[PDB]
Amino acid sequence: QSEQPLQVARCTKIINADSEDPKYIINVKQFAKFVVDLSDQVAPTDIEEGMRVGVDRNKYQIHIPLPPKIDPTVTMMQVEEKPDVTY
Amino acid sequence: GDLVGVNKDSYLILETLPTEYDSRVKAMEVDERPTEQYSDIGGLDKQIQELVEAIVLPMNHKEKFENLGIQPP
Repeated sequence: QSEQPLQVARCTKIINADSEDPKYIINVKQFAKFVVDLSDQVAPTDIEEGMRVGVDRNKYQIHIPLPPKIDPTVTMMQVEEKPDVTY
Repeated sequence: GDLVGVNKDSYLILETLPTEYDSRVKAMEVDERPTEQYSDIGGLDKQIQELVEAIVLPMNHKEKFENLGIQPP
């Protein structure tokens, strides 16, 4: 319930930002591109291009940043455990 | 084919946008920029000339090419 009054944010894929001001330019995914504002809590730097960021759903404004995809085929092979085979 | 701001409600174009250009493509740029000078190499000087001679020159010298009536490779 605490984090029920919290939030969702549709992830987004940044096409790129612009200057003399910010307004970051973005294509979400199943939808499309929106040139939209970014969260107040994130500088104009910690948001490089090609960065799957999270987007205030309705307001459609950068809410928070994130990290990169790796698919579920590369992570499925990271060993987790370890094979008992000493020298 | 020209990016446009369109007020969501209105579909009234607000701003013109720069232009399309693949996030997969942009990764083709070069910020770090190598640091290999030439002396790093060795024995390749024949073509190293050519290497230079096919880009640098034609780039930093396009007025010399026509002054001999040619075209650059």
